[PDB]
Amino acid sequence: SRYTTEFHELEKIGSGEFGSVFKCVKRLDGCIYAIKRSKKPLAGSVDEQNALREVYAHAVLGQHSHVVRYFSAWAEDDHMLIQNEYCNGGSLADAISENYRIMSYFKEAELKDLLLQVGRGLRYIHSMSLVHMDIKPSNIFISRVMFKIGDLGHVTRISSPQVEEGDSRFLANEVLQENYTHLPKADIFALALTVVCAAGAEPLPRNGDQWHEIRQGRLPRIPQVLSQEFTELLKVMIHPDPERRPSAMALVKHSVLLS
Ligand SMILES: C=CCn1c(=O)c2cnc(Nc3ccc(N4CCN(C)CC4)cc3)nc2n1-c1cccc([C@H](C)O)n1
Ligand SMILES: [Cl-]
Repeated sequence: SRYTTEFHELEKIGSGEFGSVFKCVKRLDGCIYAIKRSKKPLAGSVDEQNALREVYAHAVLGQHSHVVRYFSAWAEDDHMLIQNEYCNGGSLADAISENYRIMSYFKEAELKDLLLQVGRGLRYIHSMSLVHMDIKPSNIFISRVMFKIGDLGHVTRISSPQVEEGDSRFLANEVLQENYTHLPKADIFALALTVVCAAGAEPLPRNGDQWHEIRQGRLPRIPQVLSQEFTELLKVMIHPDPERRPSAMALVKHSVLLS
């Protein structure tokens, strides 16, 4: 087995319908990697589509400091294995949970740094004519601080996109409406709600009234003291008109975030 041969398994760091992820050290180089191991999807299935979106995302993107680096992918014993960068900080989602417990927080300065850094990653993805389509805390990973976009299984072309809808909680209305003429702006919407989660918002709605209230352009209630100017920024990032939301490039060059 290549997996056993090339790597020694240290720790299971994730599990779910995606299978399992393991912290592994690669024998040859002594470095740490996160390796996803899953059953090879049934041919013709959503799972196979998602897996192909991921393979061909790596084929296009190469390497960037706000994107989780992809190293290799193979199949064996009817399983597939994906070897990625190990981000020693876990996901933003884990860090938010930890904050909700110890009890610490992301204040304004930290939130702005998160917006900029993930924004840089988006900027790069979009310039390669791709969109991520599943931005959320559990898909943002931390190295220690560097924030990096991972989990590329929903990535698709700005056109023609094969749209597998992301998490309903972070999903823009126009995507739900089968309008895919400005998909980059859906990544922007999701990022803003991602930053709102980091700022300590209650769990985001999956549907019903408050869900629609957000797509009407209204920020979920936050628990802390944010500037009117940072607020306005997040507000326009979920503007019902995706053309009014800033592009990634407009985002990374904004006075509020700069530095
Ligand atoms: C390879 C697949 C995707 N993936 C990365 O690319 C990737 C990069 N870095 C890391 N670092 C990392 C993550 C979690 C932890 N924990 C340590 C303590 N635990 C009890 C809690 C968690 C420590 C370090 N994890 C990553 N991936 C990963 C890990 C888990 C679950 C999922 C799902 C698919 O979203 N993905
Ligand atoms: Cl666009």
